[PDB]
Amino acid sequence: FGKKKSATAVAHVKAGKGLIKVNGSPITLVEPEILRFKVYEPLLLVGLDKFSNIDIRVRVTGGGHVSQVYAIRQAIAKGLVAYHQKYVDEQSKNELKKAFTSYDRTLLIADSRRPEPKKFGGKGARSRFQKSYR
Amino acid sequence: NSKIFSPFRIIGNVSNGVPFATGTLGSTFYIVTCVGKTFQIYDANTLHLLFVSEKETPSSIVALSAHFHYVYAAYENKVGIYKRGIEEHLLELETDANVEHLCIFGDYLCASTDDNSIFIYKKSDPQDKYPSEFYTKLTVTEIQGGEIVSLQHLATYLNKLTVVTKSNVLLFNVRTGKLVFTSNEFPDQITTAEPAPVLDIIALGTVTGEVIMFNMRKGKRIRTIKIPQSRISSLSFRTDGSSHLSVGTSSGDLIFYDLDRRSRIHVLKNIHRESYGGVTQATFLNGQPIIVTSGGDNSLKEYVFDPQPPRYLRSRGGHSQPPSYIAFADSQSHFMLSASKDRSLWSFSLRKDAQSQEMSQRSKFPEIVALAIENARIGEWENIITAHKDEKFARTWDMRNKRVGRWTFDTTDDGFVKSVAMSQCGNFGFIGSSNGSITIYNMQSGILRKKYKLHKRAVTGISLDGMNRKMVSCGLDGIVGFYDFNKSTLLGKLKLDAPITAMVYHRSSDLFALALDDLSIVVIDAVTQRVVRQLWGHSNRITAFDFSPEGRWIVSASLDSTIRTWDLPTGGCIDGIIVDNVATNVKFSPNGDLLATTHVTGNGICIWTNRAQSTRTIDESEFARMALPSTSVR
Repeated sequence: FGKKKSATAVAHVKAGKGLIKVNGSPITLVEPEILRFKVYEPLLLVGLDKFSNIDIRVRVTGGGHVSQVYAIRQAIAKGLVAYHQKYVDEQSKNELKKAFTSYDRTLLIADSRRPEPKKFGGKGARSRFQKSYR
Repeated sequence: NSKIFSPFRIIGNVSNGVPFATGTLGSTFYIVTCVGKTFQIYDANTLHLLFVSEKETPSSIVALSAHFHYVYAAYENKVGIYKRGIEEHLLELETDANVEHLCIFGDYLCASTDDNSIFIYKKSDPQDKYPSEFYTKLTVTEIQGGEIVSLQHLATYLNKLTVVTKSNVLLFNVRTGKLVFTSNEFPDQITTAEPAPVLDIIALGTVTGEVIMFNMRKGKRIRTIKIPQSRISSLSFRTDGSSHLSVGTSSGDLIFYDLDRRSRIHVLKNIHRESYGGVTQATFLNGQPIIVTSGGDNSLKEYVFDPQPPRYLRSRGGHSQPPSYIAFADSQSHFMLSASKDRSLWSFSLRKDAQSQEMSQRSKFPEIVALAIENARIGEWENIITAHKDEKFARTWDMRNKRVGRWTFDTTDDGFVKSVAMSQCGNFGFIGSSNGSITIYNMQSGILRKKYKLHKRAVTGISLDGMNRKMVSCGLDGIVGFYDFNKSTLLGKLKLDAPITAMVYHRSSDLFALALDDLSIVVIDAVTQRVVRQLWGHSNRITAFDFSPEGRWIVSASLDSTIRTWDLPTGGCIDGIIVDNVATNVKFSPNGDLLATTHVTGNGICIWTNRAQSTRTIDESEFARMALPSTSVR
């Protein structure tokens, strides 16, 4: 349900079991790794109220790599708290939420940044080419 | 005499069992019921409260009759003559006997007494509004007949009063004094009598279920209908074209019989409680297919015949037993929610029309043992929670549709519900268990939100501050629990010296009071989690208590038959009232204007005016011995 700086991650919500697959995989993998956490850290981040739950998982895809990674990010907890009451918490879903966003920036809504704009100049944007007429 | 409270009025009274009267109202009819020492007058076609007698009689009203625009009410050796609830005249019979029966016809007023005398008063001039001059005194000696059961006037019987006794039927000429007729002995005791809509015929009910059509002219039976194993308590003929007869019984049944087809039409089963006399009166309205019924169970019902079995049309009533729990339903002083041991939940209006309505339970639910209501979410979802005797779940109700709600809230620890509460926002319901658990439910979805386990004995009180920050509880273990609502942390515990039986939380001041078995009232600050005051004075078990809206006062009631006012800045009792009828509930109106009390005897709710909206001087035996408000007010 959440897109990230030219990327976009979709949310799956309806109670089930373990193995929450991202794309069509398993937030065990998610191999653009290094910072492979911050993904498993939404679920881990559940460290504030829940321990893992027993629910669902969906696929992302847009822009490029770390973009996507950051997208699947919100994607998750931006879908634990899912309305609710069949998804979030049948009452006071600020349970997670305010907790899963008292140290967040992914589920903590998205960033007002997004690529565009250049210039009749050099590279463009602001970096206008280097000229030194004599 | 009290410095704070002065009696205003009583709410929720409709009928007490005295057979209601019917009179003429322009084109429509009016119904006169008895409330005790007061009568009330309703429209027969709407059941709108038209009048209430402005001044209480010295003793309980025993008999009611209506004649045109005048109401005749019997009590002691007297007959009061009223118009528009206002006494226009008082007849004091020259006797120490009590009036039992009345009959008004022609220029005459006939009032029989419990020594078988019949006092006859007469109009001086036929165009007088009512009889006022004593004319004569008839007597039915035991050889002439038995104990007088009823006085009736048959159509076209000029100057002739029909006096039906337990054993026979007499006919007196009240002008000449002559006993012109006396029937043969009746074998079985006559309990009821009713003029038939045809010449010379009177219907007589017996202790055995027999209705006898008797011809006064020829002095013989014409017809005898048997109602198996019933005791007849009322008779009335339908007069809209259908030759039907209604027979009320002491068991609370109303039987409809076709006189022409000689068959039982129908029977309304248990429309009035048998333990309160069953059907004490049932009357077809003249020219209408409508029958009005009543009993001693504080209800007045109306049944119709559509152009087929009779169909419930409308009714008015209150509790048949004293209210056990009450609450103001709103901040506009519109409704009060009230529960009684008669297993009913009612909403009573505080306004002039005295409207009321029982909460639909669509054999009743067990008696309510705890009640909570919040007006915030009215219409949106359930806003009432009730605990029921020996049940492990609380029920919910909807104030908008005056009906039971969708959810039941289980204790989860196999205990009974002993306390209930609600958030001010109306989002949450709180349930306290006899096993110690506290459960928090979502009023919108019915889902269990949170569960706490601190108490090891019954939780007798629960509440939450207006900002939903801190939750407080009390129990028979003498523990006061303080919890964080947003998390589930135990914020603290207090251990009091006695079992705690009840809690009242004051949301605008964040103080809450507790009633203890040691007869004290403990006041605690929820913010500091400390006891700030302790009130000593009552000599018996505390029944109820409440905060004055400002937070300055606490008013309390007890088995000691007192109602006391406590000033919190000093902790001293600044006013005390001694009642002859123990108060079981005391509640302040949301605005400081009124005080509602419920008592051990009486079906209604007493309203008091807080005329102190005062000194801080202590009291002792300077308490006022005040009587409850008059039923004649408003």
